[PDB]
Amino acid sequence: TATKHLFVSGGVASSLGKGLTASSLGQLLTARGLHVTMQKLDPYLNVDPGTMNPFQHGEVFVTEDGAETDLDVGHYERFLDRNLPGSANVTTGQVYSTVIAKERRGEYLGDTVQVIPHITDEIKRRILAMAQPDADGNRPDVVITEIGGTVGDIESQPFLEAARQVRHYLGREDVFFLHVSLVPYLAPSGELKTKPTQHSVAALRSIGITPDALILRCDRDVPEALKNKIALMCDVDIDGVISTPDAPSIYDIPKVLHREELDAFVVRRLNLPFRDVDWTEWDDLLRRVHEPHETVRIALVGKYVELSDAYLSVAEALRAGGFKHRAKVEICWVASDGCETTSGAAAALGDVHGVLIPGGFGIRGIEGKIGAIAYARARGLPVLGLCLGLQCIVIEAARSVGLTNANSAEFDPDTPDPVIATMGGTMRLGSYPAVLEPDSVVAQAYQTTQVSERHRHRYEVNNAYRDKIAESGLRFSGTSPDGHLVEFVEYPPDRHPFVVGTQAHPELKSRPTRPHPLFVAFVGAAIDYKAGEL
Amino acid sequence: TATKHLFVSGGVASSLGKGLTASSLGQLLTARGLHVTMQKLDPYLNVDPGTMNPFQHGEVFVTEDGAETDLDVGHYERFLDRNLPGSANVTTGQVYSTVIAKERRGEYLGDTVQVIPHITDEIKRRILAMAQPDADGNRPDVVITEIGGTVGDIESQPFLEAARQVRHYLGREDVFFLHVSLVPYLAPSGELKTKPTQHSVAALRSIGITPDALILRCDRDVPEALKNKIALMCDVDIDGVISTPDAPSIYDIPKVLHREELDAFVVRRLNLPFRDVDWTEWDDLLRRVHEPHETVRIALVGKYVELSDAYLSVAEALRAGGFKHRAKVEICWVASDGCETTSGAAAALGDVHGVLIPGGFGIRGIEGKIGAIAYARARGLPVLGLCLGLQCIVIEAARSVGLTNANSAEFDPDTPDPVIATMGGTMRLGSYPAVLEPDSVVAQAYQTTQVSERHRHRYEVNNAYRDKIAESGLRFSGTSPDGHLVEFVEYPPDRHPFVVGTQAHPELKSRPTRPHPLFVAFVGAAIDYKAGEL
Amino acid sequence: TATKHLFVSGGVASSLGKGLTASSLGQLLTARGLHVTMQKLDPYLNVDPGTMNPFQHGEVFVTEDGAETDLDVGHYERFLDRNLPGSANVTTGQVYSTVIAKERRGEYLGDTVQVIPHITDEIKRRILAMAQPDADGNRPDVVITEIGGTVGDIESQPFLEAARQVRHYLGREDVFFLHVSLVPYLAPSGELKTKPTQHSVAALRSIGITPDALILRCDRDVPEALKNKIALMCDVDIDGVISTPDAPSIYDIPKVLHREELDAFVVRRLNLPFRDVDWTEWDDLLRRVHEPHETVRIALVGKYVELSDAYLSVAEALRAGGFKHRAKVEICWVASDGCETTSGAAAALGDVHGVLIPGGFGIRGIEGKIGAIAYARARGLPVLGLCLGLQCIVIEAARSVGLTNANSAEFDPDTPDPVIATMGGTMRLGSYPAVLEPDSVVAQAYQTTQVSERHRHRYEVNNAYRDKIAESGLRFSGTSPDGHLVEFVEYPPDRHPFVVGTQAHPELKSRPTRPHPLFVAFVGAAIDYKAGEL
Ligand SMILES: Nc1ncnc2c1ncn2[C@@H]1O[C@H](COP(=O)(O)OP(=O)(O)CP(=O)(O)O)[C@@H](O)[C@H]1O
Ligand SMILES: Nc1ncnc2c1ncn2[C@@H]1O[C@H](COP(=O)(O)OP(=O)(O)CP(=O)(O)O)[C@@H](O)[C@H]1O
Ligand SMILES: Nc1ncnc2c1ncn2[C@@H]1O[C@H](COP(=O)(O)OP(=O)(O)CP(=O)(O)O)[C@@H](O)[C@H]1O
Ligand SMILES: O=c1ccn([C@@H]2O[C@H](COP(=O)(O)OP(=O)(O)OP(=O)(O)O)[C@@H](O)[C@H]2O)c(=O)[nH]1
Ligand SMILES: O=c1ccn([C@@H]2O[C@H](COP(=O)(O)OP(=O)(O)OP(=O)(O)O)[C@@H](O)[C@H]2O)c(=O)[nH]1
Ligand SMILES: O=c1ccn([C@@H]2O[C@H](COP(=O)(O)OP(=O)(O)OP(=O)(O)O)[C@@H](O)[C@H]2O)c(=O)[nH]1
Ligand SMILES: *CC(=O)CC[C@H](N)C(=O)O
Ligand SMILES: *CC(=O)CC[C@H](N)C(=O)O
Ligand SMILES: *CC(=O)CC[C@H](N)C(=O)O
Ligand SMILES: [Mg+2]
Ligand SMILES: [Mg+2]
Ligand SMILES: [Mg+2]
Repeated sequence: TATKHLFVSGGVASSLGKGLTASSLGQLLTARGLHVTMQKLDPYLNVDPGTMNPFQHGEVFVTEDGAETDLDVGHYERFLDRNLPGSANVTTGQVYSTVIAKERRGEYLGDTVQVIPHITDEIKRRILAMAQPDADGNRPDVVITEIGGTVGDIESQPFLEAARQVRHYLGREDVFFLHVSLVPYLAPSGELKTKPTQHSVAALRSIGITPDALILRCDRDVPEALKNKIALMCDVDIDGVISTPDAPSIYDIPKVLHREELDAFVVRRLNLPFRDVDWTEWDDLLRRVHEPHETVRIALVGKYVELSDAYLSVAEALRAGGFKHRAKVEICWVASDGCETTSGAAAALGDVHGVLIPGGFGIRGIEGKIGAIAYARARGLPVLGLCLGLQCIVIEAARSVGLTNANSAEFDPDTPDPVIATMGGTMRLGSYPAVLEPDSVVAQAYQTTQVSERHRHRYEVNNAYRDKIAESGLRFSGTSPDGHLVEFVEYPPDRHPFVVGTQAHPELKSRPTRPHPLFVAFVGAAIDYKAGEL
Repeated sequence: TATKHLFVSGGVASSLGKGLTASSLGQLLTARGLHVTMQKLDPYLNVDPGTMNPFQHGEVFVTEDGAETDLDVGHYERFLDRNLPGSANVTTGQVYSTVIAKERRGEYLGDTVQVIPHITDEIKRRILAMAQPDADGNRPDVVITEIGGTVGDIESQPFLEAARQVRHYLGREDVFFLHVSLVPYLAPSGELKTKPTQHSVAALRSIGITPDALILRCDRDVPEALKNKIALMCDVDIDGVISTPDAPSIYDIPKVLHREELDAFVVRRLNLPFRDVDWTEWDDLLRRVHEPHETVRIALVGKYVELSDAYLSVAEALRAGGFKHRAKVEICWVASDGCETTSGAAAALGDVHGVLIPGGFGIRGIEGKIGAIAYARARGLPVLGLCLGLQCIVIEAARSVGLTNANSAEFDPDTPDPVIATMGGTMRLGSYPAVLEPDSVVAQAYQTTQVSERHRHRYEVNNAYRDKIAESGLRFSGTSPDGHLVEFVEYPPDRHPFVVGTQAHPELKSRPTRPHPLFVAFVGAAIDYKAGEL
Repeated sequence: TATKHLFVSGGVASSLGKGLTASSLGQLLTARGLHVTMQKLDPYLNVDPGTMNPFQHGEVFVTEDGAETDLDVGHYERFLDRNLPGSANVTTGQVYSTVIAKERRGEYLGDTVQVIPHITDEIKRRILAMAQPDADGNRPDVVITEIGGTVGDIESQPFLEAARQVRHYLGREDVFFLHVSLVPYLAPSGELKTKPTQHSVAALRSIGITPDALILRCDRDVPEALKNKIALMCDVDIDGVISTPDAPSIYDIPKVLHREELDAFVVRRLNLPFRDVDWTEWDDLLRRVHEPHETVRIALVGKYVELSDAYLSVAEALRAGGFKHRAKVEICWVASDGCETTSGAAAALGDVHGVLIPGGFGIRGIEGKIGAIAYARARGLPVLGLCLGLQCIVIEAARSVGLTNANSAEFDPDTPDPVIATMGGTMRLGSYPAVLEPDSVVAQAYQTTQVSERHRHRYEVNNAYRDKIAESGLRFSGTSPDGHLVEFVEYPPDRHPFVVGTQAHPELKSRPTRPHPLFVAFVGAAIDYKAGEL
């Protein structure tokens, strides 16, 4: 049948969890054998999130095709176990620059270029593009489009109008509206309130959209009497009124939605091929999530100590590495600035079982990350470095063999030894192939000598320093196919059981149901270190 | 005191006449000795109206500084008798491209770039820029900002939010909101309806704006009982409820607003220096408008026969030329396509007293305009050619002396004689100086040999053909100061009493209270032709 | 099938003609063989319109069962040719007093009595009651419910909410929403505007109602391009976008709606039994409306004659009387106060062909109505008196025979001769039987001696004065079955060709397709007077 469009909107307030609810619905539909693709509409004017501070706004996700996207695409890829195109993230910035650029070229042939229909046609074009056959030739069954911003706000109006037009042009049989609302609890009276959902749905209806179902985000179960009140006042089928209480883990959200039979309601309402959910893969994940056999502590040596969306894909990849070993990864958020000195690094990393040095696109404090690697090497702690992490492993190795002032030309342009430098240079974005040295730590982890990983960097290992850096025992165990670019570094296992660096972001290809081989090997080495210390 | 901001919004429906009401208020405040400047906020995405078809969307106005703007700037200049900057026209296209370009350069330093505050800050910046001292050093007393689009529509939301923020930041003492509404008449019941104004004001209030006054656009006088109902339901001072019935001429609108004492209400509400209106100049204009001593028929040989906004400044300049002679100019709208043949041109121009060949930026049908000039020359009819008009006078002169296939390379790239060609070339926009031949028709009209006029063209008279074209008797009576570019052409008065062409758009510098010298001389020649035919 | 509910709402402004559009649709569906009943929901607090000044708010219609209702019930009866129950008019006043009375008796059993659901349940009950089998045992096919007030106003909110709940409970298959909007014309630009319809439909959608069709009230045909714009922006089937221009006569509206195929769209959308319209009866009416063979002038001697709805059923009955004779009745609206003196009555009634003295519930000036009858008797003008009219005929007869101070005790309680008096008394409402004198003017008009007419009065002919009044020649040609109450009066044809009075309101039983026998005889006598004057 025709590709179906399922729009996810939000009401009352932001940060209710629309993205994770949409992803969980995507997981449930995928588990029913449906081909699901997902898309995020971001009402911000940044053409891409590359200009945003990730320490304030969250990580930048990078797709296989090299697009810098909102972190939500990461949630979609993790719940669908699918590579999404750069088209899966639409911003107001992209839409307006595209339309204005076409206007300047005279492509609208003398027309007054307007929000309606020219801006809404562009958004609609980007929504409908998701229903085109992919590279393998497959057309999706369902396109889940998450509409960023809140209903009733100015910024979301062109997106919501485009979604209303998609419904008008494709008909009610091919389009479904899911609206996420808040049911707050008032502690003095002890009651849940439906009034915000009532008003939010009236604002949604006022812009021409009739919700087919409602996600009632709450800190508790929404009683049947409240669901009945909402069904009546909002004119939503009672089977489409979904009590969605805060879940203990993000992996529990599909079970919350399935208990309320939201996915079965969606399949019936869109007249999609029906098949029962195959719970094999997700039940296996939930056993690894809720029933670990051991705990392991990993230091994430980033900008700060607060649990951060700036390292979301890294944190998820670490946990997934744990799941593979039926282990619980406890992340010790360590501020890199505190690891600069040997006593500072000892106080911060003395009780961990592994040290992860993550990526740091646009950051400035590097001496703390180098300090953490120097401590971990001496302590015998496993190390996994990602992009900036590999660069810090390379800088620390060069300094350990006499190049005292070795650095990246990015962080010290006046360094006499730029062991990390541009090839200014070439920004490497998206998937790049690498060839691994057979029997190396990285080749043993991947169980192959030919791999591909996603990149986001313009600084590379300076090849003029390979022989000098190798004096530390560090091996260039992975390179580009022509051998010019260093892609992976590692110490021999007889010197350090696990010290590995990668120029790429393997965390982006990690899934909770498909852990990344490097994170599996890293967590495995951390479990080994813990057992050796007992 | 502080520069005041007066915002003009529209409700119920578009095309009510907001621009002319704002201009008329601008005239009334100017006549009270206040320094008034005006600005139009256009919600369209066209960075400038240059890509719009003027035959569908109206003429492009060109300012002294060379900006291509909405025709509304023309209304402002005509009612204020002032040159306005390119900043007097803000479009959504300009705002979004400026903000997106700053975002791409990293000027927002890691911020999420949003409609609020980044888009609204840019609009607010453009509104507040109008309050800066001009080139002569003068700061305006009042900035009248017309908000395009209708209240309740999506496209106007960022502009209205910016205006609300201007009020918030400057205070109620420095900001005034004027809302234009429709009071429709229902013929079966014979009654006027206030309900649309009631609902429009509630929509305006819902976005945070309280109107200080209301323009009640109607086909009849709004009775006191209806004004009282509106004052009460909309909470507007009865002195700010303005009955604005459709006026016989646009020049009558200041008298309609003054009778209702809107300008006195505005001056008192904004605590502006009070002075009575000096009616000397406007009463003089109204006597020329309503009490002409003679009538004269002028053919406007444009694309079509319907009264058009595509030639608004030309039509206004023709009427102003008439006012100077205490004459009524009757415009005979003649489709150029019908003047290609000698019999067609005779049928179309046989009963007129003058022929105006207007500008035609982006048009295709030129043979009809050349045909009209050939007929007018043989008939002894006065001719005034503007931009394309001069080019058509030059082409017709070249063909009359044997260059049968003479043309502009714009309309016939394969012409063996490109008498009009690029210097591709250089687009000339805005004010350019010209030096006139003393005792020429053009120098006698201007009463000076040094002039400046506004341009909008890239094709010029090909200097290689000057000697050949002059064989017709045509004189290059005006040039650029270095003598390289032809700016004016004319025939000797002994051959044709008035056949003049200009590369510029003198109509743009015309005002109803200050007619342009070329239009005064042209209409004067048309009055002479009429009298000679009696 | 199930009884269908068709709701008629209004937007933009009041007095657009919702009632006549609904009635015309009722006529079209009746002509397709459907059993249609109609109901008006009035948002005013008057329990019945009896306390309203009819000279400000329009006539009070009286049903067979004696309910005093809004004049709209009259339009319904005239277009359906059916007697409607008192239940066909619901007011806010009725609903709130019913619910408050139930609350005071404890019928809500400890509940908080609320607008939702208690007021809306009462309105819904009154809407659904219209679908119950009538006295003959027949259940209607369609109930057309007109919702008074304008969408977006406070007063209509409970009615609109009840209609939304009827849709929710019965489903989309049994409920249809028709929304009436205004398409205004802007004379300076010459354009029709769709913006008010766009905004009105968004307000209707915001309160939970999706219109199935739109009535576009306009002073001209709405072009296809504007209908296409509305279909797209309002998301209404193009087949349901109805151009409804101002019609020359109210009886032309069914043809306007049929041309746009609204009735066929309604029948298909509600899955009603389909049958073609039988145009026999209505085409016959339209020939009498548009092709009269003669014109006749009738004075309507009302207390206050603005040309208002205060005498709507009288004016319609006069026209229907004309139709029967293939004549056009021109109503000369005459203020009764000007007919008090014989010279005043001569100036006012000198050029008419008949004099109608209508009912005057709540009036104070009766001397002018008596003066008009005295003039008409002397002039030989036909007279038809309704309720107060009969009473004035009786008072004038008594005074013409020497009872100089004869009057009604209603207008002069101190009269020594109350020829009109109570039995205080008994208010007679609705249908009452009368027995007519065989071979009397009234029996010859009705062509029967047994009739029934609707009443609205408490004053009667004082039987103690029958012998004295009869001295004038006046006959008591119609009485109650027991002979106690005077129902009809007339002069013998050998004294006056046509001077008739009735205590009732025969105009209420008049239909354009079924003229009332008294109005047929009256207009016939007026045609005779005109012919005798030539
Ligand atoms: N059902 C649920 N229970 C608990 N936490 C939840 C949740 N749904 C979402 N979250 C939390 O919300 C966080 C942010 O993701 P979310 O889905 O809320 O984005 P969003 O759509 O509301 C905002 P934006 O569009 O700016 O990205 C997740 O990291 C997760 O921890
Ligand atoms: N009071 C009035 N009486 C008669 N005509 C009037 C009028 N006010 C305006 N008009 C007419 O309206 C025409 C268009 O100018 P107007 O002021 O209506 O623009 P606007 O602000 O409504 C639309 P936009 O923003 O797209 O330019 C004028 O050419 C004039 O003839
Ligand atoms: N198509 C049409 N052509 C001409 N006149 C029309 C018309 N439709 C309605 N009218 C006129 O409009 C007036 C108001 O009609 P109507 O009673 O139906 O309006 P309404 O329903 O808005 C008032 P209420 O609020 O009292 O119910 C009447 O004088 C009627 O004759
Ligand atoms: O009327 C409005 C208000 C706000 N916005 C948009 O809201 C966006 C901010 O998105 P948020 O959801 O964070 O709103 P908030 O900060 O105002 O309130 P909190 O829930 O965070 O406490 C901004 O990007 C702005 O464009 C509108 O579009 N319209
Ligand atoms: O909800 C809406 C509808 C329309 N619009 C905006 O209205 C603009 C069109 O401006 P108009 O005033 O011409 O509206 P219209 O054509 O829809 O109706 P008419 O009055 O002309 O009959 C378009 O440029 C669009 O962006 C909104 O911003 N929001
Ligand atoms: O927002 C509002 C305004 C008014 N009303 C209600 O409107 C009713 C008056 O109804 P009208 O339609 O007569 O309004 P109006 O007189 O103000 O304007 P026009 O006729 O000129 O169009 C009153 O009974 C009042 O309660 C609302 O319910 N809500
Ligand atoms: C990828 C990473 O962690 C840092 C990127 C840095 N700016 C670069 O190496 O180019
Ligand atoms: C100015 C005018 O009328 C036409 C401009 C034309 N395109 C040109 O000469 O460049
Ligand atoms: C019936 C009428 O209109 C006036 C008569 C008066 N109210 C009465 O007889 O009670
Ligand atoms: Mg999200
Ligand atoms: Mg304007
Ligand atoms: Mg009605």
